[PDB]
Amino acid sequence: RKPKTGILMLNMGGPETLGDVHDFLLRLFLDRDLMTLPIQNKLAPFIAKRRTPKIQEQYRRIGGGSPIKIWTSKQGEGMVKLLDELSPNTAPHKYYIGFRYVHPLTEEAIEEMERDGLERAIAFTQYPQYSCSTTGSSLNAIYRYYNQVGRKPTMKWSTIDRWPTHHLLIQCFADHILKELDHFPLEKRSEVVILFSAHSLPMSVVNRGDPYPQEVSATVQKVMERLEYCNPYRLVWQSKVGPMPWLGPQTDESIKGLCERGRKNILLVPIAFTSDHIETLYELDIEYSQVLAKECGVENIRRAESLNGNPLFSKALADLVHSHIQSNELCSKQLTLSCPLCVNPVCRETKSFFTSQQL
Amino acid sequence: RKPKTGILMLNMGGPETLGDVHDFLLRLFLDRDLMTLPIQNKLAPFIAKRRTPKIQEQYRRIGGGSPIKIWTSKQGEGMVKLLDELSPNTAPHKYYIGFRYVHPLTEEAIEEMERDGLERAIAFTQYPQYSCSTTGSSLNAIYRYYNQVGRKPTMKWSTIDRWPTHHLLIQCFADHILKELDHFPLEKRSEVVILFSAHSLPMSVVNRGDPYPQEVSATVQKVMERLEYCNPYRLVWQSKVGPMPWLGPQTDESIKGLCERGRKNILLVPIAFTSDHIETLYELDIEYSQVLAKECGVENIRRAESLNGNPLFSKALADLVHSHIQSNELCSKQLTLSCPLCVNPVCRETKSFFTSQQL
Ligand SMILES: C[C@H](CCC(=O)O)[C@H]1CC[C@H]2[C@@H]3[C@H](O)C[C@@H]4C[C@H](O)CC[C@]4(C)[C@H]3C[C@H](O)[C@]12C
Ligand SMILES: C[C@H](CCC(=O)O)[C@H]1CC[C@H]2[C@@H]3[C@H](O)C[C@@H]4C[C@H](O)CC[C@]4(C)[C@H]3C[C@H](O)[C@]12C
Ligand SMILES: C[C@H](CCC(=O)O)[C@H]1CC[C@H]2[C@@H]3[C@H](O)C[C@@H]4C[C@H](O)CC[C@]4(C)[C@H]3C[C@H](O)[C@]12C
Ligand SMILES: C[C@H](CCC(=O)O)[C@H]1CC[C@H]2[C@@H]3[C@H](O)C[C@@H]4C[C@H](O)CC[C@]4(C)[C@H]3C[C@H](O)[C@]12C
Ligand SMILES: C[C@H](CCC(=O)O)[C@H]1CC[C@H]2[C@@H]3[C@H](O)C[C@@H]4C[C@H](O)CC[C@]4(C)[C@H]3C[C@H](O)[C@]12C
Ligand SMILES: C[C@H](CCC(=O)O)[C@H]1CC[C@H]2[C@@H]3[C@H](O)C[C@@H]4C[C@H](O)CC[C@]4(C)[C@H]3C[C@H](O)[C@]12C
Ligand code: FES
Ligand code: FES
Ligand SMILES: [Cl-]
Ligand SMILES: [Cl-]
Ligand SMILES: [Cl-]
Ligand SMILES: [Cl-]
Ligand SMILES: [Cl-]
Ligand SMILES: [Cl-]
Repeated sequence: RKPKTGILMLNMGGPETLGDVHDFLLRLFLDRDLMTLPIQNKLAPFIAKRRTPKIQEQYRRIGGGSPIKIWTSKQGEGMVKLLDELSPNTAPHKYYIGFRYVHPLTEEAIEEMERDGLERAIAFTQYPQYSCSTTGSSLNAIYRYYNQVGRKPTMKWSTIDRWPTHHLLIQCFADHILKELDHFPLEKRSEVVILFSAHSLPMSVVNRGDPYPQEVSATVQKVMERLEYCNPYRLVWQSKVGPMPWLGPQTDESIKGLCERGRKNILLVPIAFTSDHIETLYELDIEYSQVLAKECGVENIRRAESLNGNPLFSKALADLVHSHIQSNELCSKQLTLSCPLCVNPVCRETKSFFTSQQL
Repeated sequence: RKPKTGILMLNMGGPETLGDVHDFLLRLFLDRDLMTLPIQNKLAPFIAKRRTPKIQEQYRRIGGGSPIKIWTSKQGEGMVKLLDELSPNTAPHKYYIGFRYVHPLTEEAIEEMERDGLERAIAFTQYPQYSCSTTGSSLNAIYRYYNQVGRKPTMKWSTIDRWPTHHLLIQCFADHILKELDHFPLEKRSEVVILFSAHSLPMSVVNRGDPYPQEVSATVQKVMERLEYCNPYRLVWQSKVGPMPWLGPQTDESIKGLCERGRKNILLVPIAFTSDHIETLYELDIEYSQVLAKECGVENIRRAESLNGNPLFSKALADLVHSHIQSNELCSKQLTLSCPLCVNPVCRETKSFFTSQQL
């Protein structure tokens, strides 16, 4: 029987193969929400072309592409199986992938969900911690889709816009941290320093009121409480690019700083994403752990395994959707408050799109 | 009978009268753990002399001085009464006030504690969230004291260096927030926006690895969870001074930003301090709530009552000391990890001072 409930899994996405790099960058540079560039329609295609080689090279170093779709698909399948058993009344559940900058695009997904004639659609962001640059961007895409297509939705919409402290998400993180701690030499386990690492944000974004830093911090505290503060930690930020100021400490400088100060046993913990991608396989594993860590003289540096295919994570996803359905919530209370210094007109339209949904 | 256990309540402190402002500023501009200035011993006296008038005016605007000692004293008395009944084994308990920049100074308190022949001394920071600029500075002063007095402690030392999520602290904040929400016109209660406000930190400090932001963020989440996300919120930062970059968003700009965007019912919540002081009585209440507020036409802006004399907060203090004593902890696990980019030699000696304590 036809699907009744569609769960739209939102993520930025990553190029699956080296050939997809260029268009990935192009869609990025054309996103007005994310960037404001002079003669953007001409620069974007250009900057995309110029940066493609370097980014293709990064992906080549990790196998030739991003595994995000594979992991998202696996998580989505496991989620659905559980949902059908957890919430029979919401008939067959079907997951859809809505990537922001690669296929399948958010728009392509919405089109399919509508074609499937679903009764309800749930915008389920895959970023546990809300950032206007990530989840916000994905939600704006949904609102903009219908606004641009000049048609109203044929399905009842709602969103799970954030879930920084979901108990099962926390357990997965804690479990992966513990098993990785077991991989360190036993004589240095207690000496191990935990560096939670999350993608950074330009200070200009943080200073406008972005909810991200605070939520990421919340996730870290929850994980450490569950670990009973077994090891000391610090929350640091990676992926900064450009000359502008970003939220620090930077993960690379922190790794180097710690080593130079005698803390040569480090456990990196990606805390703001649920699957492997360029951030973990290239930035953390290659440039920081193999090169930087090497030249600084670390003794042991490891990275907790990304959630990926952990069955407990699929359970978390299903639990979130199930609880969302039972509560009848259209969105979090947090989504009803835009950044104090928000200057993007769509943000308010997007929140209204969700808070105003029928039912 | 003579005191057996001494609880040193550490806080920066504030001038009790307008006449105390100058020496307050002088001691502050001379603190290395707080700042590094050229010919500091020469600049400090001068800068203090310069800023005194303006700072005296601020205190005059709130009644003529800081109420920190009054509240600290009251909380300390309540704490002791409870401790004598909670931990009979640790005989009579006595609290001592160790202000960093005003009398009684941390050094004077240590002198009196030694003098009283205590068997045990507990460095109890009154800042729930650890910053090397607050609690760290206070702990360094304890280490420096003995190192400068050329004598080893005659009593056992240990520290409660942080307590950002203590359940009773969280309950106090939630309680004060709820009762303040009751003071808003009923028709606007659910429209109320909560702005948690904490003293900011220069980005140079945040970027070195300061634990503060993440911990304050943890306090915010716990409070909101206890409030069941009844209202939307944002964590913002106040008290920025100077031309350098500080962690934002700024509380003042956020209040103004919210008002300009139609959110004219705001509840300010000081989340990083436990009693009234210049930050609440002057900054938030006068310049932000009285001036700025009407500048943009707010409908209702209120500030949750500081914890001050709340009996439940006294219980929180007592339970923290009780748990600390029973656990036999010398310090948090977190204190065993200095900032990844720490460049202050004393930090490590201070932590060792505590981790190496006999018992
Ligand atoms: C001025 C603008 C910054 C606007 C902002 O604060 O967002 C910046 C952002 C992207 C920049 C462009 C991109 O870095 C791509 C090009 C890089 C070349 O080295 C100079 C021209 C070049 C075409 C840049 C011109 C200018 O510095 C841009 C357009
Ligand atoms: C800074 C911004 C997040 C905050 C915001 O919205 O301004 C983030 C979101 C997507 C990021 C981009 C994407 O991850 C794609 C590229 C990845 C490369 O490793 C760096 C450049 C690269 C082009 C990134 C620049 C910057 O880190 C971006 C643009
Ligand atoms: C890394 C990439 C290309 C630089 C190059 O090779 O010339 C540049 C081009 C556009 C830049 C972005 C835009 O200037 C918009 C943002 C400006 C903010 O000050 C920093 C983040 C910000 C989101 C920039 C991140 C990064 O510097 C980008 C994404
Ligand atoms: C910036 C610093 C905290 C981080 C750091 O250690 O560098 C904080 C801690 C104590 C603060 C100072 C004290 O609160 C005393 C003064 C209070 C006045 O309202 C502003 C200047 C004033 C002189 C403050 C300047 C600055 O905000 C200080 C110096
Ligand atoms: C150069 C030094 C910055 C130290 C550093 O963080 O690297 C800064 C910090 C304190 C500054 C001083 C203080 O702000 C006090 C004075 C303020 C006057 O407006 C200029 C001279 C003045 C005497 C300043 C000179 C210089 O800008 C100082 C000395
Ligand atoms: C606001 C005050 C100026 C006093 C005056 O001359 O009027 C200045 C003088 C010394 C300054 C401090 C010192 O330069 C030391 C720190 C330098 C960091 O980059 C910012 C915080 C930092 C802690 C500064 C805060 C603020 O800019 C201070 C406290
Ligand atoms: S930029 Fe955050 S709500 Fe608009
Ligand atoms: S400045 Fe943080 S431990 Fe030294
Ligand atoms: Cl990727
Ligand atoms: Cl919420
Ligand atoms: Cl809003
Ligand atoms: Cl004060
Ligand atoms: Cl700890
Ligand atoms: Cl250390």
